[PDB]
Amino acid sequence: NSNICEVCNKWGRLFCCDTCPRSFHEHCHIPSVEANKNPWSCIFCRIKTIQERCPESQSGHQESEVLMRQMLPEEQLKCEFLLLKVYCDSKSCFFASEPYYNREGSQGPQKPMWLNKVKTSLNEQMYTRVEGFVQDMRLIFHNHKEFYREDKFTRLGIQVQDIFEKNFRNIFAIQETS
Ligand SMILES: [Zn+2]
Ligand SMILES: [Zn+2]
Ligand SMILES: [Zn+2]
Repeated sequence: NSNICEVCNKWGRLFCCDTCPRSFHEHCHIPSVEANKNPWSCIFCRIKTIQERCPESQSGHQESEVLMRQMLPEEQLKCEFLLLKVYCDSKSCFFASEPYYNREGSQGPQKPMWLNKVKTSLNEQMYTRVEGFVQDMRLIFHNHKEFYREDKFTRLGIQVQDIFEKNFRNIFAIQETS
């Protein structure tokens, strides 16, 4: 197995996947690495299994159909994996914890949002459809773009949104378009 966390790329107290060489800090894996379970399979492996069981799940889908899906166990897992893929980028640090807003010429957003809040919301089964999860994720980046206006720091929101959107299209097998 790897000797660094797949998510944050640091060593430490690591839990090793039994079916692939990845390793994880306890609270870097989503969901948090389970207490017992021998063997244990990581989220990457669990997602691969879904695909392998239903090859047709990789045919193209419309975004509007995906968003309306209820959060049954497979869709719960897919959103946990998509959230984890965002944390995998180091620029997620900017969006992880609760933001505050005090900048001359700007007003903070009406509905602040951050990654750890989405993480808690998934853990607590607060989303009933994929749409709820995707709306809160996109809100993170939209709040950032609006607040930072023409400061070059706005780009960090474009960058992490692009990681989110690419991973959304991959995980949920969104139909490719030009
Ligand atoms: Zn880690
Ligand atoms: Zn694995
Ligand atoms: Zn099938």
